[PDB]
Amino acid sequence: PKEACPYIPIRMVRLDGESYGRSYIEEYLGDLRSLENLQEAIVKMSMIS
Amino acid sequence: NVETAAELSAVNDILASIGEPPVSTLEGDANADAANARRILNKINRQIQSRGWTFNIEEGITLLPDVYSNLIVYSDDYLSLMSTSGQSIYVNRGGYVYDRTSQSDRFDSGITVNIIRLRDYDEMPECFRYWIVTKASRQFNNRFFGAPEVEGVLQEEEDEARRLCMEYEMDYGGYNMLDGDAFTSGLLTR
Repeated sequence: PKEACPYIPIRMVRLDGESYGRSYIEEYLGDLRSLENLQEAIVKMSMIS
Repeated sequence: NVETAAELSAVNDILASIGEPPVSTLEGDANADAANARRILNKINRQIQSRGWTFNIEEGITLLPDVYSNLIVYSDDYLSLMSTSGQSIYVNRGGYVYDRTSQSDRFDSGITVNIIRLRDYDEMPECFRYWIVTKASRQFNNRFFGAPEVEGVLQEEEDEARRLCMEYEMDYGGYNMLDGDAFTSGLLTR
């Protein structure tokens, strides 16, 4: 039946006219990766010491 | 070689520092002053294209060996040759290029090199023409007409010419730190 479908597809953040979902981490990915780089160096720059 | 309309003006401007103009320089056993200044001129050319400039370093160039001899030939035209990325593995040996890691000489396929090819007094920018003329004038001053004050002013004026020509190289080929290199091109990808 239409309402009691046992296969439940779950999206986190919906978008119009788009069959899937986009994660919540995607929206803050870039400042995530800019942390990554900026942090990476530091560890590398430590090892030179 | 052959007369060049700009090169005779260069050898004349070497002798503009001391004395009188010669004419056309086209004889081997000749006016000793003209051939002497011309040797100083070509040495300062070979040194001033040696330092590595952004219009001189032909970046991804490919050399190919001879089909019979199976050997690509190092030349005195090939001014200084380095490899593309790092830990350059190419050196001159006999007049031929040579691997100091593969421990071999014969090359099957081609080879990718950052090479500098020797160019004339022509085919250079006017900044570098004035810098070769003034540095060769300093050398020609110091070696034949040993006068102190003209050496002082040619030293100061070589420094000014090198100032202008570094301004040319930092203006020819705009180098930006954070959007053009190989490391912090990726760090600023969002």
